[PDB]
Amino acid sequence: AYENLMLRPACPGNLSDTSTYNIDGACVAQGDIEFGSAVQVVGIVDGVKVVTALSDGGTPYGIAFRSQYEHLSGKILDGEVCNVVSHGRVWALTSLDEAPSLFSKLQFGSGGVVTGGSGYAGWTFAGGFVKHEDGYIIEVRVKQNAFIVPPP
Amino acid sequence: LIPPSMRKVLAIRMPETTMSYLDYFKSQNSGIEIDSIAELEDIDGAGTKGVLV
Repeated sequence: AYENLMLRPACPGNLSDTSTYNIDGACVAQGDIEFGSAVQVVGIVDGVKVVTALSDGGTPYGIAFRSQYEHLSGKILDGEVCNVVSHGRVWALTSLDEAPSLFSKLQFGSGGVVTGGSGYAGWTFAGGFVKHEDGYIIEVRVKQNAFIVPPP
Repeated sequence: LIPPSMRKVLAIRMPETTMSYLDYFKSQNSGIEIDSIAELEDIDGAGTKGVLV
């Protein structure tokens, strides 16, 4: 990336390939959510889902999507409708420096940022690793019905 | 075609003339046209840097 290239490779929170994607449009935000980073489903009120940034003890649901009409501030603010990529292939945010093994199940922590691989169940790492600002961007192959919330 | 570092190399004035290394080569034959291509800083996997005439 960076110099010696006419175009920057990719930007976080955007789809990479046009292959069987699904975007939910009936969602509401509880706190400030940044593009990329997994989200939870706190509850459902009259059909819509109230999504929050990932926290401890919560199963991720999807990755936030970038729209240039809904959000005119560079991030999703409180009390704003948002799009969530429930299924597809999207660029996410990571706190890594080296690309993991191919088709390895990623792990999420902190505010929905990827901390490492070598998981047991969940989404997988596609082929992609680019540099962004001060850090890297990872490509995540989101699949629906991947994380099952544990029984109490 | 040169990488954009050899342009820095060939910008020095010649020891005791009134021309730079980038102009004497430009003044030969009828006219030579030097420009810098960015992809020539990596021709193989690691790096070699190349020039085409």
